[PDB]
Amino acid sequence: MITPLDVPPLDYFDEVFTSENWMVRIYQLKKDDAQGRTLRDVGELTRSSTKTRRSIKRPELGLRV
Amino acid sequence: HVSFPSTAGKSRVMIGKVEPRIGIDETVPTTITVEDPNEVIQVNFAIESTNKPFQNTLLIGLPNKNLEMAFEPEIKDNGKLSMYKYRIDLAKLDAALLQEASRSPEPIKATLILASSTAKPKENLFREILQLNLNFDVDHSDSSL
Amino acid sequence: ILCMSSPGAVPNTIRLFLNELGIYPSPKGHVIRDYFSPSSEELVVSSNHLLNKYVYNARKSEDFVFGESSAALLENREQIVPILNAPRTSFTESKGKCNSWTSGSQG
Repeated sequence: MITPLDVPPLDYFDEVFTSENWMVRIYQLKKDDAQGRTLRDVGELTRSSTKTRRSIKRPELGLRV
Repeated sequence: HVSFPSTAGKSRVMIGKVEPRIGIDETVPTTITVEDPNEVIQVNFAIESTNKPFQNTLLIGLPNKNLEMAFEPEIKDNGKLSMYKYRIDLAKLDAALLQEASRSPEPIKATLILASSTAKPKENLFREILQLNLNFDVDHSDSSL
Repeated sequence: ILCMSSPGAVPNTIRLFLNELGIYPSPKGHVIRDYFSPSSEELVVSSNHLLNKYVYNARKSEDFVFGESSAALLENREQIVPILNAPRTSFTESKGKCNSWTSGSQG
């Protein structure tokens, strides 16, 4: 038995066709982001709205090259 | 209260050698250049003087290539003077600073900034301390650098 | 798009939109200070700190007035184009106890 909390979402592919009895399913690889963000973070951005988005603090990024 | 400056260099691999040999614009010049024959911490000492010990930082890296870090000091107050020791590690150093130095032979320079707003022009410190030279070949050939 | 955000006049939507682009500007209340500057009144920067000749490279030396300004941190993306960075001796001063946002060429 499968529950709607079992299947996590797809952030890098898009369903383009499903046959009438669901036997064959065709997905299409989505094009990469123009800004260079990961498709995972675009997905999280879409699936999340919070009033208190986050704290001021600072990124742990490395040295600019 | 004047400060006593020291730099604890805790290398994990072949550290290299210091070289404060070349002459540059002597602005508040260095009064002392020292070293230590120790094994794990090749500490260095440079007991100089400045005017304003508010802005205090150690920039280590390549000035011409624009890859330099910012290290805050380790202050000690004994009642005699100031004791400013900044501990530089080898391993935690940013990847680019290692890859560039490994691929292109250029001495990693150290600069010390002692300054503040109240002082008059040219009374604050911005000068070249030493030039470490890298020895070990630890440099991955496929990295984001 | 053209954006402007100085200390004390930095919005939140612009900051978030720039954070989505890999550009992290300093928040409200953080200002740039440079003591080794030819200007004691305001912030001034020479043309030595120009970083891309395909945008602007002055045929002869010059200096630009900035006053109370801010700095940003950048990621290692192909799409980011650094134009003018902060002086080497500059630093971010905060009114509060916040760790300095930037330091030297990394602003």
